[PDB]
Amino acid sequence: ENAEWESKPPPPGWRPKGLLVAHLHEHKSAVNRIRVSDEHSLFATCSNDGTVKIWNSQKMEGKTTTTRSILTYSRIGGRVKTLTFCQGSHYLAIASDNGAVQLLGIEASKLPKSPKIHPLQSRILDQKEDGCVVDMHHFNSGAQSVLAYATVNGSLVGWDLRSSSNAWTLKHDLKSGLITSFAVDIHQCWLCIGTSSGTMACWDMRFQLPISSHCHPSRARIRRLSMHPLYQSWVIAAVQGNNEVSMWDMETGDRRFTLWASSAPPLSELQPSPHSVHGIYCSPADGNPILLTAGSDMKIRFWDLAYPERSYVVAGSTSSPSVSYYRKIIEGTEVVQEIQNLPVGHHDIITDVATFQTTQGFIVTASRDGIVKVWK
Amino acid sequence: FHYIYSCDLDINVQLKIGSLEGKREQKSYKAVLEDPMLKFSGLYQETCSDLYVTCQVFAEGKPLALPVRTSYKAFSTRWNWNEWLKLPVKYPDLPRNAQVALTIWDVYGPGKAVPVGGTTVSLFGKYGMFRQGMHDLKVWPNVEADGSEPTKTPGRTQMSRLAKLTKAHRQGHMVKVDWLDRLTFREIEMINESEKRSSNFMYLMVEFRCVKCDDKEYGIVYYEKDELVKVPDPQMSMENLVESKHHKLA
Amino acid sequence: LERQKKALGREVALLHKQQIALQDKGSAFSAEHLKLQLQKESLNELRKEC
Amino acid sequence: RKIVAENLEKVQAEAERLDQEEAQYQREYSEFKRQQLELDDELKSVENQMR
Repeated sequence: ENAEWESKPPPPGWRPKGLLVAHLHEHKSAVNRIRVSDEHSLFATCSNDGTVKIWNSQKMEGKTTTTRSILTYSRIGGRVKTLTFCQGSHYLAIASDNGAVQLLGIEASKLPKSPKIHPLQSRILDQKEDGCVVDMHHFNSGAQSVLAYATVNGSLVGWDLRSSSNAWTLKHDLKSGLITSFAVDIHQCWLCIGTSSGTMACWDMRFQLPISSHCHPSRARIRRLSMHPLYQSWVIAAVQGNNEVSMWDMETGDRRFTLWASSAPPLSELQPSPHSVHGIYCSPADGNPILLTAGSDMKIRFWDLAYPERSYVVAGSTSSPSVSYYRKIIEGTEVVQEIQNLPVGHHDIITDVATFQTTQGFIVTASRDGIVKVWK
Repeated sequence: FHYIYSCDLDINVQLKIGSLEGKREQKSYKAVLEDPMLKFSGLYQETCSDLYVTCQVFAEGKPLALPVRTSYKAFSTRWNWNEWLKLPVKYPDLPRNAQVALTIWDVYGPGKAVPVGGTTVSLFGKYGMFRQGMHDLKVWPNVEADGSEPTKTPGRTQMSRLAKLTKAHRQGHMVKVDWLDRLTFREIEMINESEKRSSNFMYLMVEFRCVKCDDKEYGIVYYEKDELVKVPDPQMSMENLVESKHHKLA
Repeated sequence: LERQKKALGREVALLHKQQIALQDKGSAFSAEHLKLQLQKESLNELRKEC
Repeated sequence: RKIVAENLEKVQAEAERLDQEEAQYQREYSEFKRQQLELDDELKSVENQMR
């Protein structure tokens, strides 16, 4: 009951104007994840060039000094494809494409002229028994620092980081399809696993038993799941196609809100659009949830779920005409369609949107060419 | 946590015989060929037989009272006794390791009975508490329910994991959620059904007096009410019983 | 004899059903493996193009 | 009856073989699909950069 959905940085970026404060460009191939840990005032980004660069949350302003990474680490190898700051602990975790998972103690407790990084643990997985890692989520349940990670072969595991032993090991059926994302309840009572064929399984972490939740009508590829801060049994899925970010309940298993933003007829399935969405940040805030989705069109949208017609965009090109966000029921679902009447925006597919705050909330992004931009 | 001691609770222990759920194995043709009596046996009849389940309380390998039969009840498609047997023994007279044998019987011929199973479930389980609820005992085949201690026909041995967790749920020890457990409970029901189906042995269901004249919330717990001088003497001042015996006699 | 014959008939029917099911499953497996082979070839081609 | 039972047992053995083969094939398909999706994403990105 005591735990809260609110993440490290509460929402003070109530309304991003689209202003930019930094253009950190150090990565080389493709950034594919961003984390923020305000307990230490830091945030991190990985990529396919085999590096995991740590920045500083107070040096991003770049008002006086230049903006550059505080640390680096490129000894894991492969293609670092996920990471998670460990809550209540001063270390980070990363998972390479070699099939290796390792901790990396961050020397934030000491603040000398030489920031330090030091490996602590390590755990290597086979290439025919478990496979590489596709996701990672950390929660400090009870007195065990659980680090749950998924695998290609479909066996979600929990690697306790205090006694260094398995806490639980759920198994997933690969007759459905590969795993692509999953989210864990805010109080560790159930989890949702999305696949690459539309299936959205569910599990009961108290009994480790399986509960089904739903499928997808177009059998498309799911790209990102999340837990709604208000509905206890809600998961915000972002299916590929038609720039869609729908919301599915589990006790009943049916759609209840579609963030339609494409030219196809609402809830259409005649393969009409190639665009998709991957990257989300939902925040209940003051009872009026705000939802930012950055997708493959190089745009950063701001949906005001309280009033769908007051939403706007905060990045793009100078030739984009103004648009209008509707609100129309369609067979028992609010479908908020979107219809249209030196550019600082990203020039390639955006792969994440975080939001760290020190005094005034900033927004962080990263495209598939390594760029990073800390809006205001 | 409220409870009443076994010593104070002075009533007759009651047991419900539920339904014998399972599949019954038959012999080959040569068996009936050599012994024609098997044709008229109960098991060789097309419809379910009119079995009756005896019950006797044991302790330390010693029978504690006479067995109790089940009143005659006809059967058409299933074994559903649903009868509330009354046992001769009472709560304050049950030792710690008391165990209830339950034997099934069937006709074999004029004036003969043949056991079709046997199960033995302890009454006072772990932590010294009287087993309650609806327990499904195992059924050892073609062996009379053995009462020796340790028993050679025990009743109850991921199904085990869910058995413990379900208990902790209804004793208050679990996270609280409505829909999730509403679906998970049906999941456990299906899992238990599958596990029972796979098992080759039979399984006799049984229930204890979870609901009685007193509030159901109470539970039963085993209980009973029992340097001048250096060299011990444990009978220093008592009656000389041998003296009394001699005085009374002549 | 009659009871044994009834049991035999039931067993024969069940075996026939199972055999047909096995044949269908094998055919499906072969088709799926062939599809996987072709898919991997196409993936290699796409890698060259990229 | 004995012959029929033995045939059923052999059929069950072959079913187990088929199930194991299915599991291996599904693992292979998972790996392939992972690579395919990653390649499509990179292809689209490179095309956009070229334009």
